[PDB]
Amino acid sequence: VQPTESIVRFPNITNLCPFGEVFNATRFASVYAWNRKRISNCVADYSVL
Amino acid sequence: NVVIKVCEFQFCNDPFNNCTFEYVS
Ligand SMILES: *[C@@H]1O[C@H](CO)[C@@H](O[C@@H]2O[C@H](CO)[C@@H](O[C@@H]3O[C@H](CO)[C@@H](O)[C@H](O)[C@@H]3O)[C@H](O)[C@H]2NC(C)=O)[C@H](O)[C@H]1NC(C)=O
Ligand SMILES: *[C@@H]1O[C@H](CO)[C@@H](O)[C@H](O)[C@H]1NC(C)=O
Repeated sequence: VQPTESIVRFPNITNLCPFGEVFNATRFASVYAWNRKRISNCVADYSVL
Repeated sequence: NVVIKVCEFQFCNDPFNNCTFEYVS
């Protein structure tokens, strides 16, 4: 019997990346004083970008 | 709950930087 389709499963998405705050910051950093943080242990939803 | 952190802590004997992860159970 041949496999009739392919099924793919993973846990639910959770804990999105802080990009959602970064690109909504009205206080966005001046280039003479640029600022950063490590996005880690997160769902990097780059498809939304 | 169980609390977990990974900083460069200055607390050589008791608390009573570099915090690249945190978690709570
Ligand atoms: C920065 O914040 C904005 C605003 O929250 C984020 O983008 C926008 O997010 C809203 C939901 O909060 C989206 O609205 C929904 O869109 C669907 C699909 O068209 C529609 O059916 C719903 O009724 C509702 O309008 C919106 O599409 C989305 N995009 C834009 C351009 O407004 C944004 O994701 C945050 N920045 C980052 C990098 O995450
Ligand atoms: C840890 O802190 C020191 C002093 O602030 C800094 O030089 C170093 O680059 C930091 N490293 C990380 C991974 O945060």
